Amino acid sequence: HMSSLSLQRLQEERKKWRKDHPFGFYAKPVKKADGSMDLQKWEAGIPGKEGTNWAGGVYPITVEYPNEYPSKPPKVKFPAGFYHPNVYPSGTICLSILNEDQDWRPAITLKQIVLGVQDLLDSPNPNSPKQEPAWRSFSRNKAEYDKKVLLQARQYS
Amino acid sequence: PETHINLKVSDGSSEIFFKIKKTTPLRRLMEAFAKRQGKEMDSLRFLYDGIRIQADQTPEDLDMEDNDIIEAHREQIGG
Amino acid sequence: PTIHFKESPFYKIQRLIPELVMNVEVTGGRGMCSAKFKLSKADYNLLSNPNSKHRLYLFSGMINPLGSRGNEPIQFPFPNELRCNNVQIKDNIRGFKSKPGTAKPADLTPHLKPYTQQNNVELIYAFTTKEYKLFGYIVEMITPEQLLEKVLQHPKIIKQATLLYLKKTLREDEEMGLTTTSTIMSLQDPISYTRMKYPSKSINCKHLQCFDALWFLHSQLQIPTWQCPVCQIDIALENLAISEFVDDILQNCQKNVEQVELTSDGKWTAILDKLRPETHINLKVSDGSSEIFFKIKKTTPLRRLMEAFAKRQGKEMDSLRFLYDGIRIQADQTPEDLDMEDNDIIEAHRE
Amino acid sequence: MLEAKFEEASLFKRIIDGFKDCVQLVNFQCKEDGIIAQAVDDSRVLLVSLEIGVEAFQEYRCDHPVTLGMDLTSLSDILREGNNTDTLTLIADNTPDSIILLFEDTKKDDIAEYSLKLMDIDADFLGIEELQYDSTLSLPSSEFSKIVRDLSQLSDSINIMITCETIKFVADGDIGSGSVIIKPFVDMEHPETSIKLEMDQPVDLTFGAKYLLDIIKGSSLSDRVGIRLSSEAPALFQFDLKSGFLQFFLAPKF
Ligand SMILES: [Zn+2]
Repeated sequence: HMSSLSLQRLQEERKKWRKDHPFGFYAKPVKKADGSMDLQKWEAGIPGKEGTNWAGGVYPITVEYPNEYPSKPPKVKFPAGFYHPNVYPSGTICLSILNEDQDWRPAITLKQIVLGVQDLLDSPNPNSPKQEPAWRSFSRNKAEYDKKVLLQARQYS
Repeated sequence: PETHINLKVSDGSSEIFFKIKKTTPLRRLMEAFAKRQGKEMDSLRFLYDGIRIQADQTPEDLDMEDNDIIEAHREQIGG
Repeated sequence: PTIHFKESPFYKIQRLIPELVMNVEVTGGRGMCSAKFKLSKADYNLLSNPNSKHRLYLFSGMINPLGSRGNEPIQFPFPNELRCNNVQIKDNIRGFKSKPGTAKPADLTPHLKPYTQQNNVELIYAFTTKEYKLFGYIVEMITPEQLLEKVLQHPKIIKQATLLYLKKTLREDEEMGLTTTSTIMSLQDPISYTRMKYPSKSINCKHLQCFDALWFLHSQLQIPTWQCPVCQIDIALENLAISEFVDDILQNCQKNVEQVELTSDGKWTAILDKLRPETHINLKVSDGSSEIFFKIKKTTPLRRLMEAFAKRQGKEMDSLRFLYDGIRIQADQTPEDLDMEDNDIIEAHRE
Repeated sequence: MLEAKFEEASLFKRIIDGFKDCVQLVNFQCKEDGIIAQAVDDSRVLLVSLEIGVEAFQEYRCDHPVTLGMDLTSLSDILREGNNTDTLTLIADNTPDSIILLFEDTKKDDIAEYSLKLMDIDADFLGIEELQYDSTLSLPSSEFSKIVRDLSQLSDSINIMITCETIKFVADGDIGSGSVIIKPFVDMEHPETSIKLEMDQPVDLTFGAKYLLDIIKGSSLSDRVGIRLSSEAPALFQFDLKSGFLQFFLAPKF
């Protein structure tokens, strides 16, 4: 039970990512119980930019494509408890390009999405934090904030 | 040429080749690329060598050579 | 007290089910309203016969004390649980929050009891600030292919219009000190990322890029935003027009051509060793700086591919790990084991 | 002639407690449709508006429009002698110069009667309820009170910033700064404990802490408080009663 546009667009998105994706990144559809691929749920990995504290670590995410894709944006989710000010305690993020009420366009590719999630790691937004452990340190103790990010980078490596 | 230079502005699908003088501000360069794509200039991130470009800078301020590529990305904000 | 909703090109309202009407009252706590209705044998067969172009949609409208001004959007109270004969309806009746009119009606057709039995629709809600009015209409479906037939009859965006746009946008660059030497346009549809068959855009679009009209109508069936996927301007179905300029390129281009480079006068050229036996596979190894294109047998292990790449980099193989789909690959594994295809990517990293 | 009978004496006590620490003279206007009371402090920025419907009283009668100007610091002393299990009743003549507060106990079968001298308060301030607002949020009054209390000991100005479906209260002081972030949610199993948000436009306002400390004192009325924020309009903090409400009109700082 999948629409003609969702299947066709997801098949093209995997065709583009297979042959041209940024270095250090990976993204593949997860497997069902019978072993076949689920094009509406992907496993991906975001490597931290070099020079930043996030360097050396590849952080996994989940990309869930809804039934209305690409009219509706996909949903990205870190593991629960991921340390970042704009990441919910459950692991959910909210980028403006992944918000249907904001800057989501049907022409946005997976390459642009994984690059947008990467740019959020080393550039949080203090105007809207989503958790407490990372928002406290980022707003009153930069020394310990960088300590956790340097530790979390060694965690996912 | 030694007075003008050619630059390439791309977003991964459509791209436009320009030619301006090294002292011309890139503000005119960015507004042209965004207007020809139906977007607003304040909604795109133009990068050179992986670094954002201000509207006041010129090709000579960043030491741009010939046929250098300017990458246009979608502006975003987390929350 | 009837409400007139904004019509849709995908379904036309036919007849109302009078019994299938319920009201949602303002409350700070839990709330629930039900509606029991029965269908005749004619209406049941009309909706249950195979390949029926008729459905039973459940509409919802927000009551306005200032009176309904017509063409109301579809708005359900949230949170809610819609049920039809104890079947939880998981349809997308929410749409986009910031864009009223993107919510679609609920489909009751698959959950109908036989005409001899009495149906029951139940709407549970909680913490409502406005009053909502629910309706149950019989509609007639219109496929995106039927709407495409009308778009092809509409007047096209002629080549003269695009040449004028290219000349206009060129002189505007000369005034701004810019010189546009050439432009590379993509033949791929931004909606489906397939080769465009019906390149189109609104006649009010101030850009050169086009999108496929057929896939655009597919996206409006998903979410009815009715906006250009490129410039986001509002688009009416009657203002969607085929681009004569872009269509002629596709008719005189090879199907493998994804991009074309064109000048300001309208001329264009198509943008264009990989031939192999049916037992080998074309791979692309990269380390972040340099990339080597391999062509090895699908049965041969990747061990000699990793050696040939490490040797050309002057580094020992013991210091390089090779990743495919994020997972590290062993030397004894062949491209057939890892389900590789042509133009796949193998990344190389140090230790 | 007026005869309004509060089913519970503590109800009218909680109402007067909601704006006796900020306003001293209030003009109570009584009609057959209910009781209307509106006042404003000396700062002329905080406007207290009160409305009580006839459905809130056990019994009600008001043959003629009667205006009752009272002194809150004196009226609160009379209500202080009342018990939280009694039945308050207000009585006044057609042309009254005083009011009679009748405390009737429902259990011990006791009666206590007090009297207050009416004052003549001139001027007025019509409750200008705006047409629409940028954002509209409602949350439990007990939780919103603790937010204001925890931040008032940090600055004399609290900032309400709403963006990206997130409500962030900011307090920037001289000694230190703090913040409290709440996330909207509406649970169907317990809707009364929800934090509902209807954001039409992201707003960013700032209000004086001493003014909000007086507003949160209406928490004893309703379990929830509604906050309607607008850019070019004063904020609206409202506490719903059974048939009426106690709302405050505070203008943000600029
Ligand atoms: Zn357009």
